[PDB]
Amino acid sequence: PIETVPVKLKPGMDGPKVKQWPLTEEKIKALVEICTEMEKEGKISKIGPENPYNTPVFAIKKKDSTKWRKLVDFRELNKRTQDFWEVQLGIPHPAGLKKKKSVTVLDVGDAYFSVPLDEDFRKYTAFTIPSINNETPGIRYQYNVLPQGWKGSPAIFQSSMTKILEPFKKQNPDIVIYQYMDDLYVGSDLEIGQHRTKIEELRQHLLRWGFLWMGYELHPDKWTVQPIVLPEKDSWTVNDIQKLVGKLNWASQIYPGIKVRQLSKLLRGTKALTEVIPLTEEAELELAENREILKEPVHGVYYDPSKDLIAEIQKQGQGQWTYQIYQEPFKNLKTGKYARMRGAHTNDVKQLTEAVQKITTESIVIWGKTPKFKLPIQKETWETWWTEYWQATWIPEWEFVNTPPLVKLWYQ
Amino acid sequence: MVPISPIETVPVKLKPGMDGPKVKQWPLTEEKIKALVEICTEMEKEGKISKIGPENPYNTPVFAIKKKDSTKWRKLVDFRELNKRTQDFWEVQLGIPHPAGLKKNKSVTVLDVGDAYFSVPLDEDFRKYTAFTIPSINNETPGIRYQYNVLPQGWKGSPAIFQSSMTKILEPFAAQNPDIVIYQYMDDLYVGSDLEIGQHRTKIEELRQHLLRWGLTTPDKKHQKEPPFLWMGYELHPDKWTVQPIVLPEKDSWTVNDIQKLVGKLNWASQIYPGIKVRQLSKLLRGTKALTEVIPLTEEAELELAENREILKEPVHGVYYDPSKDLIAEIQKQGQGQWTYQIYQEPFKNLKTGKYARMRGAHTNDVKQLTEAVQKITTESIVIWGKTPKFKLPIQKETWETWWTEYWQATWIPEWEFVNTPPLVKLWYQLEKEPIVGAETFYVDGAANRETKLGKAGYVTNKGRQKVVPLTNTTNQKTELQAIYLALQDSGLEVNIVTDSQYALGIIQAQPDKSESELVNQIIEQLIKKEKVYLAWVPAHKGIGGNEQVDKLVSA
Ligand SMILES: Cc1cc(C#N)cc(C)c1Oc1nc(NC2CCN(Cc3ccc(S(N)(=O)=O)cc3)CC2)nc2ccsc12
Ligand SMILES: [Mg+2]
Repeated sequence: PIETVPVKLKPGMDGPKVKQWPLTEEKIKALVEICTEMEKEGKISKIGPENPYNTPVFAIKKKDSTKWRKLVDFRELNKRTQDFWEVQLGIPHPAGLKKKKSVTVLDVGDAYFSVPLDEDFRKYTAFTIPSINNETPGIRYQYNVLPQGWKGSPAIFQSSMTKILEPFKKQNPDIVIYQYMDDLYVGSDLEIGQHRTKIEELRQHLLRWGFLWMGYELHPDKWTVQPIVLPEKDSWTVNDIQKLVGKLNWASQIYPGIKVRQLSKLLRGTKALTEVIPLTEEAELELAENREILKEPVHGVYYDPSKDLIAEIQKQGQGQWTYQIYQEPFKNLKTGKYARMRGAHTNDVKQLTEAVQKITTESIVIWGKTPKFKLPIQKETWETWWTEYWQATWIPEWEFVNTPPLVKLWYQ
Repeated sequence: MVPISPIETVPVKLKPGMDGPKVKQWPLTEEKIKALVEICTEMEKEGKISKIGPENPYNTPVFAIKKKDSTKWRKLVDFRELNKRTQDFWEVQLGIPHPAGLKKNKSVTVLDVGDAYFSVPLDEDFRKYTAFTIPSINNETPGIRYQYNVLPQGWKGSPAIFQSSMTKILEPFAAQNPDIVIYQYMDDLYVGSDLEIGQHRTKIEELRQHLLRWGLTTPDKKHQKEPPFLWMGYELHPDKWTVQPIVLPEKDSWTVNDIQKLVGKLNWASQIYPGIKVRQLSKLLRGTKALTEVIPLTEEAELELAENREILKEPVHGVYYDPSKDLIAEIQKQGQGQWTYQIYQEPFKNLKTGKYARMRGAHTNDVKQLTEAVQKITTESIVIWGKTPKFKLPIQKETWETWWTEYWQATWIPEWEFVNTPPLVKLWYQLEKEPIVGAETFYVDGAANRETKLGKAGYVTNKGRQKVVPLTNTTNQKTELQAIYLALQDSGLEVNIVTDSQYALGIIQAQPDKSESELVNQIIEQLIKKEKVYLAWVPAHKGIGGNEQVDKLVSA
């Protein structure tokens, strides 16, 4: 690939100028080693002071890998980079991917380093390996090839990728292969024995076209919107009924037809919270009718690709996390719950960080893009620690929730 | 002739779509012109500038200035216009090392790189934009026109390009001499090591031999400064560091300007003088732009000042960093949202100290502030030392475990241990998860008229206790909090409370222990006195008994 594809920023926009955040000594040392080898290989070059741009960099470890990896946070550059209709008008997101029995994620970002980056665009990929205590000026580099994590790379590389894969595709017409940023998502309906074979047959096929050896295994089998469920009880206290009426009142914003009149009737008077109330027949019927309504899908839920996906997350305690993805309020496109997050039984922020990556992975499989997160955490705590648990090569956007939502109870 | 390597040129551009400057040269006296001609003739002989013909259309004004006793003229080329039109550069880092992150170098030499500076060539394609004109005597001949071949002092790119050029030249020497440290500050190159003075002098000679490859002569700095080095507001001694003298002035009359300089001195001092406090002195600046407005000091600002004077009566010093020892950070609560900390490796030998002040907020609690202080110190430590310290915190392990397991937000603090240094951070109340058997149930409500601002707040209970209080100059939100307050006031030590106020729930669920609202504060004080409180929420206007009744009592 000698010819470079011309790339520009969006009209009227300059390059990114994002501060490098401070890094631990071990991460700095790892980045120095990685970047020295990349410079020897010609992938990056030292830059001079006439380049004022910057994108932050840090170091991670992929899931169960002891080797440090460089992660550039290209979020600002990506939003400033021209929109891409690379080879066509767009790849309609494969709706069948989320239906496959198993989906394997392969890191193919290494392929990007074989394509040269437009010489006039390189300056915008500048990044700094910082020094400790400001004791030396940072080490300043820019990219000479397509960088991992940049919006342009999959777009510019897509012609090369579609050709690399065609013989495999022609042979396995029932396997879905979808690319998002540095990752390939390979789904089929076989048993892991055959699927692993295919996956190993694909990376071998990739190795003969010029890898990593890692893989993530997903089962989008039952990704849906979790029903609202109401308690089934033989004796209701005043408190139980108050909680039920509150939950139903909330559900009524989602579902037409929810009624609470007959259940409220049970609370006639000023009763002790722990007093047992017998259900009348009218209230039993009303609750049964609400129960039936909640079994149906929500009305008028549809994905609109011109709108952001929103993800909200609630800490439920005891390592459990609930979440909803939507574009408009009360129109959930997907809901879910996680428990016993791996390797963080004593660390809230690690658990939250892993939930954010799992949800982002689900969002890429279902819609082909990442959601904007509403995180139940103070900004200063999140910003101090999330990079310490990040293991993905993309990074989504996020905002912070400082007022406790009443709805955590309803997803409880 | 000994061949020398050229210094790599930095390519420079004007900002997009902008042209170079075209600023008219001012008239000058015959005296200043003679002075400028002499100066520029000498600069021209040294290669710094070159005469140019009349084709160049750019121009920057030049001036001639004096000094009090120094009885010679100075040249001044005013590049402000060109600076506005020059591209941005990766600037010399605004950040400087913090002394507590430095490590011992027993031997230090200061080289003068003033002369090396003029070997840095200016990008040939950019020189045209630096044209200037010496007006001629009596304006009877064409003015003498020059441009720069070297980095003009006062031009926007000169510091970044000079620094980058030196760094690139020094880099191989630094990497092949890992036992020395090199730090540049304008015309000063500081070269340090921990070697015996003989081996150190040799490295300095080797460095001079290295720089000669570019034709650079670097002699020692004139009038070698004895220790300590006066650097960036510090005193750096071979084995210790402090700030330069902190002298708080005595005054009968303090203006808004006087208090600003006081906080700045105090803020500078707080990186080594433990326990400095600036809240009560900062509260005297809240909202004011007139800097001579004499603001009388509160008895609490006087106390604070007097307390800082006591802390500042004697110099204290910090130690430098030892990578072989642990890094420990200890925090104390000072009150009124203020926190102090020490970072050290050995007991009683601080690397540095610091402080942290509560963020502006309607409500807050001590555990949240302590967490924020931890995150600040964490980030400062990564900056200075490249690692997180072990923390010593005035909060019991069991208190922290209760907090984070029950708090609605994710929260984390890194490896830490309890230090029993009052006052301790604690949880002042915890609400129940389930309704209390045998505790009276208060249904509370309040409401207010948006126009008249008249309201009511009250409750009804399962024992037939009831209260409605008429209120003036109030709001719905305020009456809703007032209702909860009345129920707390009038109940036993265990109480179930039912509200429909989403506003009140949102406040109380945030677990504040202090507020800017006296009413919230009064509710917190009531909560602290209870043994058990269950707070339950119901939707308004849904016919829920108890709630419906009290809603009527307070809605007119
Ligand atoms: C070399 C240097 C000097 C100054 C000044 N002004 C500032 C900085 C940032 C410097 O840069 C670095 N300084 C160090 N350590 C320090 C440790 C403490 N001392 C003070 C001292 C020692 C000995 C004598 S003495 N007996 O020779 O008179 C006098 C004064 C200076 C060196 N480490 C690094 C690492 C990367 S840069 C850098
Ligand atoms: Mg009401």
